[PDB]
Amino acid sequence: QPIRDLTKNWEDQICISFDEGKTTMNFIEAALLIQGSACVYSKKVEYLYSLVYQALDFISGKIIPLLPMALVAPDEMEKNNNPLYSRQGEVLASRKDFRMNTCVPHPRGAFMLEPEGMSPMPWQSLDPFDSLESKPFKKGRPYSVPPCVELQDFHQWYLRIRDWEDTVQPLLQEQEQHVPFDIHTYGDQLVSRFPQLNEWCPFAELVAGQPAFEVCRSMLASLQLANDYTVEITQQPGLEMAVDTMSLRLLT
Amino acid sequence: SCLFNWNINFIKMIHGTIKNQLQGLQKSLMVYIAEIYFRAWKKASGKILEAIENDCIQDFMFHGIHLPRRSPVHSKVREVLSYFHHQKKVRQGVEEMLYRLYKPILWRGLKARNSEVRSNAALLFVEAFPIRDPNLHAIEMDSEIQKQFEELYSLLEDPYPMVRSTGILGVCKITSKYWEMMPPTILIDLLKKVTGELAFDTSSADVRCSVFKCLPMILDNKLSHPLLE
Amino acid sequence: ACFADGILPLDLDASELLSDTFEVLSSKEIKLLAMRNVVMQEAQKKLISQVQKRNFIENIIPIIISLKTVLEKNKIPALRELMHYLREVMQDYRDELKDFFAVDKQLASELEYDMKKYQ
Repeated sequence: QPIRDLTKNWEDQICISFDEGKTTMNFIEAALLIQGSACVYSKKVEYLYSLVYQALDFISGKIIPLLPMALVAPDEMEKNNNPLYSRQGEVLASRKDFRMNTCVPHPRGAFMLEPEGMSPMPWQSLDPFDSLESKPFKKGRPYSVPPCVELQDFHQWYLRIRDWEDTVQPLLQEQEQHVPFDIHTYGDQLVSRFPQLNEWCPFAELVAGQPAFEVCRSMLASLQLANDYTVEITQQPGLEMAVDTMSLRLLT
Repeated sequence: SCLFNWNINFIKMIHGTIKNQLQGLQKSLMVYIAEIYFRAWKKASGKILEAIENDCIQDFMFHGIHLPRRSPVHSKVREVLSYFHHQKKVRQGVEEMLYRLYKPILWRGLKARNSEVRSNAALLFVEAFPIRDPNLHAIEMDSEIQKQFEELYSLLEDPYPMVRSTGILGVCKITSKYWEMMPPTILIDLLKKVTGELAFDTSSADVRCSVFKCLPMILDNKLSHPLLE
Repeated sequence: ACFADGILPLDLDASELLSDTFEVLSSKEIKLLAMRNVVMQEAQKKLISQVQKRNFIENIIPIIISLKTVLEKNKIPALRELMHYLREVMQDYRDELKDFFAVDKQLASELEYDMKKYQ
C-alpha cells in the first residue's frame, strides 16, 4: 500500500457503500476490492482518494448599481383601474401594459424612458516562421533547336563460410535428385524384390546395387513394416553379426 | 582551456565577452577561436562540461540559425560550425553528443517556415548527415536512416528555389561520399527524381546551374557510370 | 476533435480558428479558483484537481499529436500558439509530465530547452 504512505505524507468500525448505495461493505473489505478495480491505475488511485476523503469526513463528523425603474412590473390593481377595450367593446388589455404612457417629452420633441441621465446632443535575430514567396517547380522547355539547314561577315569580327557453401550445397542438390520415397510403394517394391511372398532371401542382396540413400530408405521401409506388425524381420541372433542379414517375411 | 576549466560561473561572462567581441576579429581568427573551443570541449569533463554543453554551443548555433545573413558575424558563426562538423569525424563520440544536442533543435529547424533559417538548417543538415546514436539497435538504425531519407526527400521537395538548390548540393555531397551505404532502390529513386524533373525547372535557371555545380563531383562514382550514362 | 479530423479545410481562416482557440485554452481563468473540515475540503479539492488534470492530459495528448502533425504539414501560423499553450501545460507539472512525455515522443526535449530559456 504505497498510497497509505502517500496519505500519511500529507499528514475500522465504519460501513462504506460502493456504487449508489446498493452494496454494503466494511472498510477493510471495501478498500481492498477497490485496489483491484476495473479502471486504469491512474483512475483506480483517483477512486481510492475519494474513498479516503469520504470516510474521513464521516470520522470527523462524529458593486450593485441603480436599477432601471422600467424593469419592475406595475401593480395589478392599477392595471384593473385602467383597462383598454376593443372595437367590439370587450376589454383587451390595460393602459399600463404599454410604454408610450411612460414616455417623457423633450424640448426637441424626443421621448425617453429615463429623463435622469445624459441627454442627446546589430545582435538582433530573425523572427522565425515567416512565409515568403516560394516559386514552385514548373516544367517546360527553355530551349530551342532550329534545324536551319538539312552567311558570315568579317567586318563585325574585325572591330570458411564460402567453403561451407561449397561443401554442403552439392549435397543439397544431391538430396534434390534423391529418388521420391513413398512408404507403401517402397514396401511393395521390396516385397517384389523377393522371389515370392513369405520367402526368406537376404535383404542386403535385394538392396545390393542401390545407392546409400536408397538402401537407407529400404531399411526404413523394412523398419516401418516390422513396427506395424505386418512383416516380420528375421535377423541373426546376437548384437553385431545381425547386420545386413535381415529378411522381410510378409505375414499380413 | 584551463581558464574555462577553472571557474564554471566565469564561463557565462566569457560567453558575454565573446558575444561582445566577435565583430572585430578575422576569418582565420574565427577558425582559431573554433580550434580553442574544440580543445576546450576536449579538456573539459564533468558537470562543468555538461554546463558548457547546455550553455555555449547550442546558443551559438541557435543564433546562427536566427541571425540574418546581412550580419557579417553570421558568416563567422556557420563557418566555425562547419569546422565543428568537419572535426566530428576526427574524434569518436562527438557525433553522439551533437546528436543529443540536436535532438531538440534540428527537427523543428527542418520544418522552419521562414526560408532563411530553414536554409541555414539545411546548410548544417547536409554536412550533419549521417547522424549516429551508438546505443540504438538495428531497427532504430534503419528507422533513423529512413527518417533522414524522408527528411531529405521533403527538403528537396521544398517550394522555395534556393532551399531546393542547397538540398541539391547536399544530396550531391551525400551521393559522392557514401553511395555504397544507401540501398540501390533508394539510390535509383533519388537519381530518377533529380534527373527526370529537376533538369527542366523553368522557374529558375540558377537552380539548374546548382545542379551543374553538382555534376563534376558525382562523376568520381566508378560503379554508377553506366547508370548515369 | 473536429479540428484533428482533417475533414475541415485547413487554411488561413482555420489558422485564425486554431490560434484564437489556443489563447482561449491558455487563459489564466480556465483553471478553477479552488487550486489557485474546510482544510479537508481544500485537500479533496486539490486531489480532484490532480486527477482531473491528468485525465485531461491523457485525453488531449493523442489529438494534440495528430493536430500538430497536420498543422506543421500545412505550415499553419498557429504553431507558435501551439508551443505557447503546450508549454504552460508543461509548467503545470515538472517531472511526471516529463515521464508522460517520455511515453510520448519528439516533444519533450524542446520543452525542457524552452523552460530553461524561461528561467
